[PDB]
Amino acid sequence: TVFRQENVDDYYDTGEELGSGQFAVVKKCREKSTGLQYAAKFIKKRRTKSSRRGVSREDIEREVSILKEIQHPNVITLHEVYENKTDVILILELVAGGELFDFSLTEEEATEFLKQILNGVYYLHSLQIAHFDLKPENIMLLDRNVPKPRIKIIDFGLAHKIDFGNEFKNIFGTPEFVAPEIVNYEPLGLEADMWSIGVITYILLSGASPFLGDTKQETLANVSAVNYEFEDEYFSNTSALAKDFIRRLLVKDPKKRMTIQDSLQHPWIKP
Ligand SMILES: Oc1cc(O)cc(/C=C/c2ccc(O)cc2O)c1
Repeated sequence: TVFRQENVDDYYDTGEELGSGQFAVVKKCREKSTGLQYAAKFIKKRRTKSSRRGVSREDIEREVSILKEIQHPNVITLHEVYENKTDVILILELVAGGELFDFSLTEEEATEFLKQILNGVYYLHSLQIAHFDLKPENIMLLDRNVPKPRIKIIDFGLAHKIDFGNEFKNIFGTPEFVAPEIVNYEPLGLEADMWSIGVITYILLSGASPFLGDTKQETLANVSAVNYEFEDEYFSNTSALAKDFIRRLLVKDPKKRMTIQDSLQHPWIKP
């Protein structure tokens, strides 16, 4: 699939940089024709078949195809796609409130964010989309100054359609947040996202990462072994029902882990 090959600078003006990654940079931008503001994600293309730098066109097209499907208040939306010899440029919804990461919470404040995350993931999983990269860095806010901000899931760079219940691909996500099946290179499905939500919930309530070791290999080994516990110093005033929610997500066997529908019916969440 080919994208718009006119010069993006003829239609948008860029401004403040919003984020920077290994093969992508995100810049605030403004469309000349409407004055409306967006985020332009510039993704570096691979320049040869066998190269390791840049993103393969297969991976870019999968991300764009997934982004084109989604329209939900808790997920970022795609406006337009451009390309040139060097980059594919996604013109994405502007989410300006910064990361949930940059932003310890009470259980009401945690659940207010968490319910929005669960609503967004329920939408994705309903469409058989696994995100595969859920972490606080990929949960942004629309306005960080209100008492209960509205969140958007970003970064569909690892997302995959799961039309056979599982996919057999390697997912190089962030060690602190990936499920054991990712660590062990096993078939992957929607369940991996539910583990990541469990990690996110643990951090939201305590300010501490449940599996984090001193090195990446330590973290991965801890994930695979389900080596975590609720430290009383951090959880002494957290309800047992909040701990129950986390415990039913941080489960090694994906078949025994709570699904997104289970998580919405769990007594800590269900109104
Ligand atoms: O408005 C903003 C601000 C910001 O810091 C990041 C983004 C989007 C990042 C992003 C979204 C979708 C995707 O497939 C990949 C991405 O990197 C949007």
